[PDB]
Amino acid sequence: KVFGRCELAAAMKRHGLDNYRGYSLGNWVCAAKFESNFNTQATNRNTDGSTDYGILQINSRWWCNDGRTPGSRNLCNIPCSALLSSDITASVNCAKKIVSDGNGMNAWVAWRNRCKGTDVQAWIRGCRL
Ligand SMILES: C[N+](C)(C)CCO
Ligand SMILES: C[N+](C)(C)CCO
Ligand SMILES: [Cl-]
Ligand SMILES: [Cl-]
Ligand SMILES: [Cl-]
Ligand SMILES: [Cl-]
Ligand SMILES: [Cl-]
Ligand SMILES: [Cl-]
Ligand SMILES: [Cl-]
Ligand SMILES: [Cl-]
Ligand SMILES: [Cl-]
Ligand SMILES: [Cl-]
Ligand SMILES: [Cl-]
Ligand SMILES: [Cl-]
Ligand SMILES: [Cl-]
Ligand code: NA
Ligand code: NA
Ligand code: NA
Ligand code: NA
Repeated sequence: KVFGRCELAAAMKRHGLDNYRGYSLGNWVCAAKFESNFNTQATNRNTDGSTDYGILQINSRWWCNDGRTPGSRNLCNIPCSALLSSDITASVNCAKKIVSDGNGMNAWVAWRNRCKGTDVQAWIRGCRL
C-alpha cells in the first residue's frame, strides 16, 4: 500500500505515535517519507547482508527475523515479513521499541539526515486528524 501523507498521519495517530517518546506526528511522517516513500512493501538490502523492511525500514540486524541475517537479533519478536503488511500495526509497535532504546529517532539515519531540525509540521499541515 502507498499512503498519502495525511492518510499515514491519521493511521500513525490511531496507532499511538502522536508525540510518542516526545516525537510529533510530523517527525514520524517525515521519516516514513524518506525511508519508504510511504510504501508499506519497501525493502532495501544493506551491504552487510541485513535488510530493511516496510514503511519505517526496520532492520533485520536487530529488530525482526528474516532467516538470512547471521548473528542478528529479533528484538520485536516478529518475522520481518510482518513489517510489510498494508496495516501498519506491526511496524508501529516495533518502531515504539526502537525509539525507546536510548537514541530516539536517530536510529533512522534518514530521519537524522533529512528530518531532524526541519519544519516537520509541514508533513501534517492541513491534514484532518
Ligand atoms: C543495540 N541496539 C541499541 C542498536 C539495539 C539493541 O538494543
Ligand atoms: C512535501 N510537502 C510540502 C507535502 C511537505 C514537505 O515539507
Ligand atoms: Cl505497495
Ligand atoms: Cl493523504
Ligand atoms: Cl517533536
Ligand atoms: Cl509535527
Ligand atoms: Cl517498517
Ligand atoms: Cl537470521
Ligand atoms: Cl533475539
Ligand atoms: Cl520468524
Ligand atoms: Cl493501518
Ligand atoms: Cl529523544
Ligand atoms: Cl537500529
Ligand atoms: Cl495544519
Ligand atoms: Cl486530509
Ligand atoms: Na507528500
Ligand atoms: Na534506512
Ligand atoms: Na534478525
Ligand atoms: Na536460517
